Amino acid sequence: GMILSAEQSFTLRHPHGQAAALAFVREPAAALAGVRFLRGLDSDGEQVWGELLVTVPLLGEVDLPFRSEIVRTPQGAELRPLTLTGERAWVAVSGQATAAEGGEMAFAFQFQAHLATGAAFEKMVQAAAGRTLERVAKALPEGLAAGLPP
Amino acid sequence: LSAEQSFTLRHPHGQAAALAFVREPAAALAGVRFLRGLDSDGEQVWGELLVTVPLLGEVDLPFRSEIVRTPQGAELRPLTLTGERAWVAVSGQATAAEGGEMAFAFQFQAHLAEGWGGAAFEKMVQAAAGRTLERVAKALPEGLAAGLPPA
Ligand SMILES: [Ca+2]
Ligand SMILES: [Ca+2]
Ligand SMILES: [Ca+2]
Repeated sequence: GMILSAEQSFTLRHPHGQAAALAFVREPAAALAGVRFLRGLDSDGEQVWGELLVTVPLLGEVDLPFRSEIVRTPQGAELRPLTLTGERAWVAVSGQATAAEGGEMAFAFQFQAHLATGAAFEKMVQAAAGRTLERVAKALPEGLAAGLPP
Repeated sequence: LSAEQSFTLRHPHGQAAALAFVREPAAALAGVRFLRGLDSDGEQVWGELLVTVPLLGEVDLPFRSEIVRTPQGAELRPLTLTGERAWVAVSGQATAAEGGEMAFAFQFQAHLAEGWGGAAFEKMVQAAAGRTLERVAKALPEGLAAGLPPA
């Protein structure tokens, strides 16, 4: 299950404190936008959406959309993925974030690729999809850190 | 990676109407299928064709064409899109003659962007794209006819 899913967890301190940390984690479209491998980030305050790019031979860059519900929690926020239609591949982006007193933030993100429904062809697509999920996951800390004041 | 279609249809309202019909994409292409997201600003027409492959499902290939008004009708002349992803060049020529007799010709070209994995991928993508081009080309007469009003 590690090919079509990725996981990333890390911490960052918000230098302006808990209130600033809470606000930061509660506006995901803006925070996620710093991750370059996420494209077309947008939000209406209730949900956030965008796309990941999977590069394959001949077709080139293939966009897989995602859309998640923004849930405000007592300690921060969560992203809960919405199920998209099955006619093309898509991604489920899940996340949990907390802000402690002093402004230290804890992040956990999970990505699941949902492919549409020979063996050689499937392995190539799955490999390309997996590389994309991992590239986004590994880039999350840098991306969120870019949205913090120095 | 190419598909062609040519055919004739009579516009029930005569020549002037046939000229007007072929010169306005919103009229001529109103009932055309397999061109998703079709839109136009009067200068260009654009949309996408869907190539279905396993696991990725429906992959959209965009096209954009310039509308050119001619003495007997109009043409679509394709614009070059980037190589970052597969795309389609949609060309077409239409003429309206005495009595409302219309002639159409359309041409489509799909522009695509090692090992067992790579050989399997190429085979499946070329075949799928070929099917997409033929499906849209073969349905064009039906689609154009669907845009025509009764006498
Ligand atoms: Ca993984
Ligand atoms: Ca990991
Ligand atoms: Ca697309």
